[PDB]
Amino acid sequence: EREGILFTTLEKLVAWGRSNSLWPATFGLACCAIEMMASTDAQADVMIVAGRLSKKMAPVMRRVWEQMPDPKWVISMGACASSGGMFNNYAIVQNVDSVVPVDVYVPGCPPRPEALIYAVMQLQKKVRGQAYNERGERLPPVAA
Amino acid sequence: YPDAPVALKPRFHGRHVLTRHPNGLEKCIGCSLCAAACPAYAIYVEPAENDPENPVSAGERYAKVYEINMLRCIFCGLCEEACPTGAIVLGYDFEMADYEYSDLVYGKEDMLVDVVGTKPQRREAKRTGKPVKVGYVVPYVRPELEGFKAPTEG
Amino acid sequence: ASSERELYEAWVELLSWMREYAQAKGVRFEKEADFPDFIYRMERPYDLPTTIMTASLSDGLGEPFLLADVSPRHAKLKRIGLRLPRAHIHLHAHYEPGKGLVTGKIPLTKERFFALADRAREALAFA
Amino acid sequence: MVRVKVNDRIVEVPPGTSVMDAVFHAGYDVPLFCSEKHLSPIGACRMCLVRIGLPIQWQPKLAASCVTAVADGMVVDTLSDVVREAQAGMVEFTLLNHPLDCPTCDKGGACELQDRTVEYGLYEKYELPVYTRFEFTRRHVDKHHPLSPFVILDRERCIHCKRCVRYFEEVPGDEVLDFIERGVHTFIGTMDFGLPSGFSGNITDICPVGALLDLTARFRARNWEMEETPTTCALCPVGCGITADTRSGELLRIRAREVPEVNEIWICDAGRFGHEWADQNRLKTPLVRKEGRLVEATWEEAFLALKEGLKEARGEEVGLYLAHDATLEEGLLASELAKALKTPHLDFQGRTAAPASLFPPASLEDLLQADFALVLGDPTEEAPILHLRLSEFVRDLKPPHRYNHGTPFADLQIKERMPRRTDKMALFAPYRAPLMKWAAIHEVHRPGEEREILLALLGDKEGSEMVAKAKEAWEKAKNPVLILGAGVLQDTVAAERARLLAERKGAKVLAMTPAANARGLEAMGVLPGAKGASWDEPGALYAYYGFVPPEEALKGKRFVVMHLSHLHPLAERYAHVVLPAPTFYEKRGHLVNLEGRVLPLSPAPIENGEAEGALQVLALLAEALGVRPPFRLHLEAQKALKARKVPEAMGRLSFRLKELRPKERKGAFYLRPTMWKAHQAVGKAQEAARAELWAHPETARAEALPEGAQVAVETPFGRVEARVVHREDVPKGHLYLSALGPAAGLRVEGRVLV
Amino acid sequence: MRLERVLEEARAKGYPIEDNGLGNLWVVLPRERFKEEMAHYKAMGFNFLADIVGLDYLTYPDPRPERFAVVYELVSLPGWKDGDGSRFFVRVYVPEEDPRLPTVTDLWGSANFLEREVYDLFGIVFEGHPDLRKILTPEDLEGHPLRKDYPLGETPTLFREGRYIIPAEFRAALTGKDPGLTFYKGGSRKGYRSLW
Ligand code: SF4
Ligand code: SF4
Ligand code: SF4
Ligand code: SF4
Ligand code: SF4
Ligand code: SF4
Ligand code: FES
Ligand SMILES: [Ca+2]
Ligand SMILES: [Mg+2]
Ligand SMILES: [Mg+2]
Ligand SMILES: [Mg+2]
Repeated sequence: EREGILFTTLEKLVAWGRSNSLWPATFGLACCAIEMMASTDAQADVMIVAGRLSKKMAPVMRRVWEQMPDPKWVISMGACASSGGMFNNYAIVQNVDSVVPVDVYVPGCPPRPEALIYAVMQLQKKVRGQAYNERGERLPPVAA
Repeated sequence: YPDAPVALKPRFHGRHVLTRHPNGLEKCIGCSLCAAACPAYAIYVEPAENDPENPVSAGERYAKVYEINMLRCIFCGLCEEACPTGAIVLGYDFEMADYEYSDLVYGKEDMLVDVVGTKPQRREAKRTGKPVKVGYVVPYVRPELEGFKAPTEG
Repeated sequence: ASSERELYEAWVELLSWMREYAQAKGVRFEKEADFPDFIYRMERPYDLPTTIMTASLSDGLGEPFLLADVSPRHAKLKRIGLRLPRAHIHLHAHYEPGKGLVTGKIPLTKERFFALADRAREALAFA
Repeated sequence: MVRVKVNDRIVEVPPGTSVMDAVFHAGYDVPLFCSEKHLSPIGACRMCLVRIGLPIQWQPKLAASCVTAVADGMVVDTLSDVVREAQAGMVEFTLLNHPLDCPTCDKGGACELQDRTVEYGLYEKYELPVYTRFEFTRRHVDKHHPLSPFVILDRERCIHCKRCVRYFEEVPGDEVLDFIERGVHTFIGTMDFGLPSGFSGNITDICPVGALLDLTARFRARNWEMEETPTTCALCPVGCGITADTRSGELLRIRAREVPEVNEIWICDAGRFGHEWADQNRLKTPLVRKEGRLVEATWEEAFLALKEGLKEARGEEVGLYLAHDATLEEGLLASELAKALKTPHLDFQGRTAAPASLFPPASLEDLLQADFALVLGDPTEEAPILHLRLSEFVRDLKPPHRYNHGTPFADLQIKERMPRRTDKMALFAPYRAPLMKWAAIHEVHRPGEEREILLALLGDKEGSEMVAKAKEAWEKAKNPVLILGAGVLQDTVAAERARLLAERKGAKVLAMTPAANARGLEAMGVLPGAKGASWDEPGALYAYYGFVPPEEALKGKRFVVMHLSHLHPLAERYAHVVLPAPTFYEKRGHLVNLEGRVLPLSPAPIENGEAEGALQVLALLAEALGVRPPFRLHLEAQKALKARKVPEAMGRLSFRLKELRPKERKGAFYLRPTMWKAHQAVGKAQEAARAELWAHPETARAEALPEGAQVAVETPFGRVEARVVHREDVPKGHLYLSALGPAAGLRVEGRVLV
Repeated sequence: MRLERVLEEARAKGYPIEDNGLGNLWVVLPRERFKEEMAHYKAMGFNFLADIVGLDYLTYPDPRPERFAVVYELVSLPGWKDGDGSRFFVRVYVPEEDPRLPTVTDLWGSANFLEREVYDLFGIVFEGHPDLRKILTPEDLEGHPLRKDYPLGETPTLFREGRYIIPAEFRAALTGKDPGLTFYKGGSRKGYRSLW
């Protein structure tokens, strides 16, 4: 019954559930950390990565991510997390995805507070299993 | 406050727009000079020869491929500054997070002036049949963004 | 004066003749260059009737037997220019008030023009 | 040596030195348009003006440094307000009538004018700065006009630096471009339409601006956006020096890399404009035969299907056959493999009847210092850049002194319009050869009929008046050189007598072989054993091929492996395993020059697909047949070359070889050595690498062959289509076929179907 | 003031005074005389040690004494005892094949972290520093990043259709020892400065 209307219509709800029960665990680094403390001011699933992820700091974010409830989502905030950004060199991980599965990327440097709002609003339509890619496919509610 | 539109200033650094002249030709003559000044190596330009009978732009040279990797971009406008035509100009759209990395490289058709909204915004308004709402307002649209139709009751 | 405006009004007309002849004698008309003051006009205003500064009548091999230019907007001593390439013949047409497009003193008509271009086609044309 | 003081710096320098190269040798510097390397220096652009004292008595006017010889104890001022003020005025005068297309101009950031303008322009006289004083209508004229399928002229852009016209007369010697009306109305133009010279592309690199531009690559990318790859051309034996320009795994442009020791800064047209084939249709996946057809497989499904076809194989029926451009490494391995694997079926696609290593390689610089040139064959077609040397040679131009900045920008040695000597060369080629112009002693013979001319020159028979005139000059010759190519190297009889002529006299040789690395592959022992199975003779039963062979050498065979880079029709119908290989533009390794030099081959960032080098693929064929290969990657293969004692890059490897494997030549068709290779016939080089059949107007029309008509021609090397040509310089009864391969200089049975 | 007594001394004893017109001036001490004469400076009244910069000249167009060099910056804070506000740089070149250079941790406390960084990013040792441990680069980084012969390590930036860019092969910008895209460079492209 894994793919039978019973179980199906069920997880549809559970998903729609943990959709509005999203508890954000910001993991700020540099300049992006400051822009987000301008959006939060006005046991966690969903961590937000804001800034340049250093290669020294990389293994740390891994642990923090692992030890986490199992239904989870990673948001990649700004240019430095989403890819190497403008720092295309040794010191910096070129895309946080290199270390943890990302569910949503948000451009900007740093992206406006209200952008990060759309970022999560999107992560919503995604855990609902109601979001598609440019290729017209349906996206899996969670990276794993 | 995704219920009350964000008021941004006229100089604001948003999603690049590629403008046209009155005539309807594009302003861009594929010179790859924007790409040149860019600190991030975020612009790729392939040039093509205009067809005299059916012209893209006023030169002998237009831009066959134009592509900006927004995940690399920093929004410095260094590009709009390098441009000799006034083609590439940062715009107002900011609502533009998305799911697959390679879905974040915009294209010519993604940044022309006539286009309202960002990839996500227009893609969702596709499978939905509900017109696009931009989450902002501005006092006025810059002299530079001639043509750009934006929600600016001010 | 406003003669500057009326000059371009004639520059388009010359172009029209050229395009006419080109299809009528079945020979290549070619846009040779657009005004730089238009490609680099950024947000600046622009109201000249077209965008073509250098126009030509080329042949089978693409070599020009007739050339035509008109001075850019922001340029001094403005005139339109007819040049028959290899035969050292240059021409300078200005615009007189109440008279027309003149070459010093002679009216540069559609008639007189066609003569020049035919004469030039028969002679200069390589193929 | 003369003691000159440039600015504050004093410098030694030989007597025949320009004040320009004087000032550049010192460190300092100056504007620079009209003047070029290896071109006659003139003072036309008038930008290199300097101030001169010959005390402290300063001369009253400024001197063009490019056409002024240094006097002893001279003083050169390049910094004074007087100079700069002038310099910035010369910039100003140039840009006066210039176009304004910079952004939209293929002359990217690689534009001498652009650059110099910002280097010396806009004087700082000591309020808003005045960018442009000129405010009138500019020089509108002919624009964006293709001269050829390869070149596009922009008359507006031209700044009249006399470079191109100057180059055409001097270097190749084909006056196909020149100035037209006078004064401010003057422009560049042609009446020779085609742009007929086989060295036309070089103007593209000399032109200081974007008037003359390589059209093969119009509007691909900006100059800084290219990924330049310094390598060597392996289309022919001269082994020039190019730089391959790419962007996103595709081949954009070919320019010449400066390498004085060999091609100076010049490159021939087939090498520069024939590159669109490596870009395009390509084998990317290994194919293996299933149902009498080929299908997509893996190196897995391939390495297995390959063990299968070789399981019941005797280690003597194994035939190793390299391409004419196999790297020095690819050949060392094919030797060792065929060594351990006891076999005599080891040959290379180009290999000639007579080992090119028969004759002592002569420095390309020795030709300049020689006294006479005895030439058999057409240096233009066989080894193109030799034509550009013989040009220098013929003018008594001898190697320039080298300065701190390298090759002089202003050699007072090269005078403009130098009168050429007709008494320094002799030419003997089966047709009205291009260079027969600079050789008074010139005669047209019949194909393979050189075996007799050679006997004559030695002194054992009588020859035509000319042949005797020649023999006479060679005797009196103090230090001549001997240039020879096709029929000479492709005929045991003749070639042998040749070696003699130049063995008695203490003279070196240039062998224009039909295989690019012939001289190097021979040096690795990549010639067949006593057996006999050679690159065109079907003897093997199980064999490897690094090229497409004649149809007759595959038939009846049991197992065939084709290591191609494109899928040939012959291979898809006769082959059992097809493995994807890289062009030469994308190989790493070394080569051996026609002059015995060794040049580096770098790998361009082009789209290799899922292809692997013959370096690797060979070792895979070594396992499938027993003993493991001694070579793996390139890093290690290099030690095995350093073990044979082959000198490093740029050095020369002495290696002579005494032995010759003859063959009877069935005179019906002559395969005429040509510049363009046959696999280049793509895109723009579509007609310039089309084959063509030559015949004498009588016999021509005597066998039903109109002037300009396409014609099916069948040959032991395959079925080509060609346009026929009337040429009176062609012996009656014989038909010259444009041999666009290393199959050049052969005599072959063939017919023409209707 | 207190710097005059410095220059009047170096002049006397073979120390080269380096001077750009812009407002800084160096004094290059040899290897050995550095340790001691550097202490001489503290006593003279030099309390503050503003910075300490490592320089690798490998890819520099003109030749220099030895491959590496370190610069120190000395000061007299103008809000303390009597301190005049003398400031300057002191530089020393350092062999490539022998990256050792005595510490000044005896004299200045700021020199601690600062010396550590010069050692992390360039391979320069400091004889007697409390603990020469990596400061900035991750623990398992092989080698010394800020020196010329250590790659920046760039990734090709990516777009659609397998169109990619290699920053290294892309930069229109020149590197000083770089010849340029045309034959040669000269005039303002070998250096430019206005005359105020
Ligand atoms: S993306 Fe921009 S704002 Fe965010 S950490 Fe990087 S540099 Fe700072
Ligand atoms: S905004 Fe800056 S980072 Fe983005 S494309 Fe323009 S120049 Fe590059
Ligand atoms: S700088 Fe302007 S005109 Fe040039 S390619 Fe970029 S957008 Fe197009
Ligand atoms: S030739 Fe040089 S100066 Fe003239 S438009 Fe082209 S790049 Fe600019
Ligand atoms: S076309 Fe080029 S090489 Fe020829 S004269 Fe003009 S600028 Fe010089
Ligand atoms: S002469 Fe030979 S090596 Fe030189 S460019 Fe031409 S084909 Fe290539
Ligand atoms: S005059 Fe043109 S370089 Fe000397
Ligand atoms: Ca034309
Ligand atoms: Mg054209
Ligand atoms: Mg190509
Ligand atoms: Mg170390």
